[PDB]
Amino acid sequence: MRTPLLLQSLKTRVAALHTLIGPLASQRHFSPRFDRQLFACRGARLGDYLTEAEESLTHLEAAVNQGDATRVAWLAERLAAQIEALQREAATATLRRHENAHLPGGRLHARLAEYQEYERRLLAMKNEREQRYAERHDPQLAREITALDERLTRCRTAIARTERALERITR
Repeated sequence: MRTPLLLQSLKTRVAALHTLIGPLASQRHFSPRFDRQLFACRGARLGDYLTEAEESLTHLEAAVNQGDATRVAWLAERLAAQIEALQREAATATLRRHENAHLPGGRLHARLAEYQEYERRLLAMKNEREQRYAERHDPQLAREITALDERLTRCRTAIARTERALERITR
C-alpha cells in the first residue's frame, strides 16, 4: 500500500495560502502574493477560485465512477486535511469580521466553511455504497453514484443564486 506524504504537505500549503488570499479579493485590497504561474483563471475575486474548486471536486468524482479505490482514499485524506485548514482559519477570521466588516464578509464564510461540510456527507454516501457493491461489479450501482453526483451539483447552484438576491436587499 502507497500513500502521498510530500504531495499532502504541498496541497495544505496551497489551501493555507487561499484563506490568506481569501476575503481580500471579494473587496478592494492590495495582494502581491497571487501565484498565477500554477493557476488557470483571471483571478481578482473569490468567485473564480470557488468555480475552479467546485470543478476540481467534480473531475476527481468522475474517476471514482471508473473504480479506483486508491484515488478515493487519496481524496479522503485531502478532504480531512482541508477540514482542519479551512474550517479553523475561517473560524478566527469571523472574529475581526463580527465588528464593522460583518455585512461585506460574513455570508461568504458560510459558503467557504459550512457548505464544504454539506458537500462532504453527500460524497460519503457515494464512497461507502461503492466499496461493498464494488465486490458485485453490476451496472445498477453506477446509475446510483451518478444520480447522487447530479444532486450535489443541482442543490449547490440553485441555493447559491437565491442567497445572492438576499445579499442585495439586506438594507
